[PDB]
Amino acid sequence: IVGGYTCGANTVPYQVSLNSGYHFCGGSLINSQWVVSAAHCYKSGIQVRLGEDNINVVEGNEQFISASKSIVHPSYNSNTLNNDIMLIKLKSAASLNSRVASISLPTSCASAGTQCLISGWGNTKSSGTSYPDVLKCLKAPILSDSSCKSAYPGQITSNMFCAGYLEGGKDSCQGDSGGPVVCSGKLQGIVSWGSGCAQKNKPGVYTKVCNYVSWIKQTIASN
Ligand SMILES: [Ca+2]
Repeated sequence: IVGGYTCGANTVPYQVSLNSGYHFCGGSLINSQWVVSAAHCYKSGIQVRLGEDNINVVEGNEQFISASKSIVHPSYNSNTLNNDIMLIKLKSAASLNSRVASISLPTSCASAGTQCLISGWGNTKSSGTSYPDVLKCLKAPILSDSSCKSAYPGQITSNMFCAGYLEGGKDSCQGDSGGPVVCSGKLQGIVSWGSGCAQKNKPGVYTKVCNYVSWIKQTIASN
């Protein structure tokens, strides 16, 4: 997250870190057994880390649970990032508590102009590289479809939305991928892509989670 703030330990209790020997992507806990992340975060051999603040210090509220299964969306296209969503099943259910908690899936799609909370352990620099150890947060508004398509002509599908600031300076970034965009208390987006981070006229692009609720629900009813 570039231009964000330190969230505060365990104030984003649905945020997970996906670990394959190192943090590589975020995700969102949607119930005690399942995480939503980005399909482009797929790796074999994923451990889900819940209850994290500093991902490099065991502070005492973590749960580390291996994935048993990952399910990339059936229509994921890694070239365009259309349908950039994945489900990860935990080997064992998380113990839900004040620090480890699920986020609701949406009923309705979020509205342009809504300010959402985006969070992660990704890079904090637009030019260059610095990865934080503690979780960072950003409030960013959803942009209109027309503005999103202007920013990325021929690239935006109906399964994506933009959020952020066209002046630059505030955005998600590498290593935030797969993490949550929460709007009105529901998971509305997944950190997916963008041109660089926090560059002028190049806002973040997010997987539109409200288009996937029926897939998510049928898949978790079946696995
Ligand atoms: Ca930790």
